Amino acid sequence: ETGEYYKQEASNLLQESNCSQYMEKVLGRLKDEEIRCRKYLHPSSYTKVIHECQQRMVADHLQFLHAECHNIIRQEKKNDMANMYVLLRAVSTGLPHMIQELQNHIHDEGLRATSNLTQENMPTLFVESVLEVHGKFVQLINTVLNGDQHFMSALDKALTSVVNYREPKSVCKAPELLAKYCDNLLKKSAKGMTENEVEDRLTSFITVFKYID
Repeated sequence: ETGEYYKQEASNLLQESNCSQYMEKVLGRLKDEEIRCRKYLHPSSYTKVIHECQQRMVADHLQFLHAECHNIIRQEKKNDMANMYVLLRAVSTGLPHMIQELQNHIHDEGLRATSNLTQENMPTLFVESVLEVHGKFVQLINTVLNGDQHFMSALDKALTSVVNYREPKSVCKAPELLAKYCDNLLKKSAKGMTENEVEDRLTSFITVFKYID
C-alpha cells in the first residue's frame, strides 16, 4: 500500500510543481518518512520502506529527472543539484546518467576557457584556465555533492579531453604549452615570484600535467 500511496503522491506532485521545487518536496517526504517509519514500524523495515518510498517516488519518474537534469548542471545551481544528487544515488540506474551528463559540462566549460588563447601569453593562460576549471569543479563536487569518486572520475576524464585537445589534421597543443610554462616560470629573468610562490605554482602545474595523454 505504501508503494501505491507514493505512486499516486509522486504523480500528484509533478502536476503542481516543476522539477526545481520537486526535489524539496520529495526530500520533504523522505525526511518525514524516515521519522514516521521509526515511530511505528520495526527497525527491520526501515530500509525496505524507504526503498519503496523511492522506487515509486524517485525511480518512477526516472526519465522526468533526466529530462530536466540538463538545466541544473549548466547554471551551477547549488541547492537544485545537491537535492538532485541525493535522489539519484538511491536509484540503481539513475545516477550514471548524471555523471556522464556532468562530464559533458566540464568538457564544454573547459573548452571555452582554452579557446581565447592570446598570441603573446599562451602557456600561463592555458594552465591558469585549467586551474580555474579544476579549482572550481572540485569545489562543486565537494561543497554540495559528496566526495563521490564517480563524479571525480568524470571530472578527471573531462579535464583529460580538454587538455588533450587535437585540432583537425593537427597535433595536440598540450605538450609544448606546459613545457613552455615551466621554463617561463623557472627563469630568473625580469622579476620572479620567489621560491615561496614558485613551489606553489609548480604544484598546481602537476594537476594539469597529470591529464596529459
